[PDB]
Amino acid sequence: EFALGGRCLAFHGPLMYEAKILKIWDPSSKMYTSIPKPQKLGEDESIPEEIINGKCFFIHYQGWKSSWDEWVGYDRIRAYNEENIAMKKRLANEAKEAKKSLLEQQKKKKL
Amino acid sequence: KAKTRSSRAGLQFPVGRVHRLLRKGNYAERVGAGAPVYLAAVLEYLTAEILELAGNAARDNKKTRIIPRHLQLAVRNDEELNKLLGRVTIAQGGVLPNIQSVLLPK
Amino acid sequence: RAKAKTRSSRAGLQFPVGRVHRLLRKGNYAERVGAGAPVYLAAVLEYLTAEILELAGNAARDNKKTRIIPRHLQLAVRNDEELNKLLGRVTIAQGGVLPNIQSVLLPKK
Amino acid sequence: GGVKKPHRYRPGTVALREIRRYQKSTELLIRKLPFQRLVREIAQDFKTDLRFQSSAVMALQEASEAYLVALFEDTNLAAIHAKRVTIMPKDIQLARRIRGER
Amino acid sequence: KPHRYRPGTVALREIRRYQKSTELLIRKLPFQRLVREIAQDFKTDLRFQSSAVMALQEASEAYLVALFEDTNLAAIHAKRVTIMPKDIQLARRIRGER
Amino acid sequence: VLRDNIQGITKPAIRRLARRGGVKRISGLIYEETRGVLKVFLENVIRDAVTYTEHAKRKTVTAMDVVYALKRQGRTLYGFGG
Amino acid sequence: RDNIQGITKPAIRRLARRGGVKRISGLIYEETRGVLKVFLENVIRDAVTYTEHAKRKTVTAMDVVYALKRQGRTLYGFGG
Amino acid sequence: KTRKESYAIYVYKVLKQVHPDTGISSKAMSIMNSFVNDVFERIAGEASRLAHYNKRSTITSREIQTAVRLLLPGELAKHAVSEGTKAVTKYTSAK
Amino acid sequence: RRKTRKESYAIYVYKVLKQVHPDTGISSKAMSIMNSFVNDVFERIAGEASRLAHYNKRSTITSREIQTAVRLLLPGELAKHAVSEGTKAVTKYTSA
DNA sequence: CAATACATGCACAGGATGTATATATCTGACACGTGCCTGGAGACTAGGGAGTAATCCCCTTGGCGGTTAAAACGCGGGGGACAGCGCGTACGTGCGTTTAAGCGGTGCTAGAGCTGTCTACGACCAATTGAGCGGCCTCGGCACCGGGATTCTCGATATCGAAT
DNA sequence: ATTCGATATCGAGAATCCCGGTGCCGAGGCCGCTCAATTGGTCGTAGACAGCTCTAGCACCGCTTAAACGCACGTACGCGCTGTCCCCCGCGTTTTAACCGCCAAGGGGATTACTCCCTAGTCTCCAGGCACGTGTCAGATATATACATCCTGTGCATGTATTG
Repeated sequence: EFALGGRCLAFHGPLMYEAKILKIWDPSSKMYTSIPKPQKLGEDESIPEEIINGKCFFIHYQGWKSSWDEWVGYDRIRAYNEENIAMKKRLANEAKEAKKSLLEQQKKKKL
Repeated sequence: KAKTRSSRAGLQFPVGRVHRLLRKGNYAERVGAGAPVYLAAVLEYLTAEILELAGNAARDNKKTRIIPRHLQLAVRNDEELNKLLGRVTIAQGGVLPNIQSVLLPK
Repeated sequence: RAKAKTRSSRAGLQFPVGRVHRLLRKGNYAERVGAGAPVYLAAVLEYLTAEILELAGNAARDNKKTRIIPRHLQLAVRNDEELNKLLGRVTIAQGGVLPNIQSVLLPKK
Repeated sequence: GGVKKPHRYRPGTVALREIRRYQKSTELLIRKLPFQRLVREIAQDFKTDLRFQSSAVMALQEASEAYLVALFEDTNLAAIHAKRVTIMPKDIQLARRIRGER
Repeated sequence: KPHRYRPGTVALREIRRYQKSTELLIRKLPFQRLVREIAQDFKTDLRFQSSAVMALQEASEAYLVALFEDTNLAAIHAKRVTIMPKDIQLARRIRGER
Repeated sequence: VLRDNIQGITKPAIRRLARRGGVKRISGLIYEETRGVLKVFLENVIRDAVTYTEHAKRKTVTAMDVVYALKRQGRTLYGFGG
Repeated sequence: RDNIQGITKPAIRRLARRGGVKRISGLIYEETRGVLKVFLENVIRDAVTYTEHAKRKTVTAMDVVYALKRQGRTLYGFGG
Repeated sequence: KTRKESYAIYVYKVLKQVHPDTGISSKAMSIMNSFVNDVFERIAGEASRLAHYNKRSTITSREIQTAVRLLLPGELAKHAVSEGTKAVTKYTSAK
Repeated sequence: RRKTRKESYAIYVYKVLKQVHPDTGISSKAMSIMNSFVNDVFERIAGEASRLAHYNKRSTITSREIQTAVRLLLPGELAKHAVSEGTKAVTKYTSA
């Protein structure tokens, strides 16, 4: 499932990325729980309305800075389990094939 | 009423202690009267130049109190002190802000 | 009055202790100089001269010579690294340099 | 389609930036405690159980930095001498050679 | 065809010649005229003892042979055998007189 | 008896000392032999300092003796007494 | 005057050959003469200053090695 | 003794003579004190030398004029000789 | 006239040469080199001795600060041998 | 042969990002007031180092003739210097993790620092003498010279490895 | 099997090493002088030693967060190689002044003598500099914006390569 501070795999464009769940949002209470305790959204804090009706998680991408931290719903978030890790490997292979097609088209462009 | 030798010489550096440092500081068994006067005079001259260059550095760094960074800029920007005191390293000075030209980006 | 005996022979030395004591006093290093200080000073001068002279003698011997030339002195002082920091910033007249060649300056095959 | 790409600078921009940062700095660049451990371990075979003033060890600290940084500009000059920007162990060997302590 | 050594063999031979030797490698009267003309600006009508110009001779040759050893090291540094001036401006700069 | 602190001159500190000097790129084997360079410089400095120390019948190394020894060897320091 | 060129090119070559240099650039000679001469006014300026200290206006080899003693380089066998 | 002797107020007053608005740091002030002590040692040691070096044995103004033109680089020198000569001229005029 | 005495260590250098080499000769220029040597190293060690006596606020040159200084200048090889024969020379001097 | 799209090289928008700039605030080292005590200044004496006249001599300066080793100029050519290129790897840069340096608090003590004593010890001065230094005079190690050997160099012909 | 390049050796040339020969002038020993080392005694005083104080240096500990370490990707230098040019070594001839040496002259370095100006030394006085205490503003620290500026894409000015 989803836990505060636990691993998760998330969409970002077409690809899968690992993230930490720092906050858990409940749409009914207009509230989220955080890690160093329920609290509402702050003055500068907001969630996009496309997901704010579903259960959101504020997540931090591993290997990337806090400017990439964002709220994601169940559409964009999945639990860290072997099925999600395997399809993460699959989409990494898709990105590898896209990079290989990039190499092929640039080497045909050179010719 | 006893007047000091510095006011006789028109200096702020003291002739008395530098005569005493000539005497007990074991440089010569006999020292004349004018030698500490001349000695204090040249010490005043060099101190005035290093302090005036430090004051220029403090104005350029827009600080109203002398810091040894200002002293380092004073001693290193002046090339004459740079072989007077290039032998000398001072406390909390840092280095000159110099970059060699080949290290610059093209 | 007893027979005059030199301080160097009293201390078993050859450099003159009375003379170097006079150089200490008249050289204006202090108003007071201890008694054994010129003795020890003469002794360490003897030691330095002993090593530099025996090295000059070896420099004369492998050069098939019997008189000490300043070239022998320069070779003696440059062959020893400890004397080389002692005399490194010092220059010897008619001394020359050590015969040395760096590696790539040699011809190759 | 458009995949992200980070804000990594070219190798050298971060370099020169911290060069300008550090050539304005005046503090000590070695941590006090390890270099104090150096001073205390070196002063063992000379004599045991020494004590050192807290001003003494930091005088050693800043003096050693002055010697090393002064070695480092002419190390930079020796590296530029071979038309290089990388310094090498040969550069400081030559520096200590031409100063006359090698 | 007359016998001719390759460039450098004679050079190393008289490396050996001027290294085992100790005599003084500048012609004495040109150096004396140098010393007179360069002491002329400090003081007019100045007289020099013969041992004095001998001392300047020995000190100058010692200074230049040390500087030229340093030159050969800074030249062999940059994968080279031939020296250039830029070698010796760096050699003087690192020794701290520029 | 303290032992194996020679690695205490850490790798980024040697880098930082270099970057004050104005260099750009550092070779990999610089660090350990520059630690040896610090070792030889610190040992002769500390030898002169402990010699000055034990002449004064002292068991404490003074900063005074430090700047004293630096005045001796040609690497003198300012700001700690003359 | 002309005597700065009196330090001739084969003489500088001889100094290089005692210095262990195999090949010498053509631009070595004139700026090497400059390095030589600047060393000369430094040393002989110290030596002459010693000379008119002594109420003297001829110079001695003793004053020369004395000026070297100041500049840092020590010469032996010329007195002192 | 407990009394420790340094050029604190003197360099402070010549600073006020130059800049009567500028402060000074204490460790910068120790920089100044050690610096004037060191240059004093150099000038006095060479003056004692070149006094010994012509078989003289007294310390007067002429040899220290010689040594201040000798040690200090030229630019500082001629001005130091000028100010020292006018200072000793003032001293002998005021007796 | 009869000229004044010039200070030199020539006869002592000759006789210590005979002690280390009973058959080896000496040239005059090398001997002047040696005199400049002994004067220079004596001035170095005596200046270090006078300073290091002054530096700890002492007004008396003794054997202790000069054994300290000889060890300051002369390196190890030139050290323990020098200090050892110096102390035995001092003890045999005070014994007599 | 012209065009035009393509490729390659500046111009610029724009987002990160780290650093300079503005403002509050506090805080602790700078500076200023005080007491004092010790070191600088006033006055007088001794005497001795030093400035000045003399002199002489010796050691430096100037010039003039010969000779020759060295400097200068020049031709050639072959070896480096220097430019370019490619490939690998080695740190450069950046993000996450450990950890250990850094600040504050605490104590304790060993060793630096100041005071009194007094006794060993160096400073100073008369005698004197023996070592040490100025002069002289032979001689043999050594400088210079010449001929044979040795070692090094360099370039013209056999012989093995490599490519085809 | 054939050709070619690197090395391998022989021989000529040539620079230096080593062996006699011959003359030479610094060097080591003798002699004479002379003055600083030595003996001896005293007298002040400086450092060794004992003892007391108190200060910062050592040691520990507990929380921090800046940094150390490590690792992963990347790309730009390090260097190995090659081509080409030009610059300096090598050798020869011509010149030229360096060197020896010889003599004339005189300029000032060195020494002696004198006489005196200044300075070490001593006593007394007094005030200036330093240890100490405080209050207080220059600058450190933190926080929020502004802006250079770095990197990169993308978009247009221009070479150019292919095509109609």
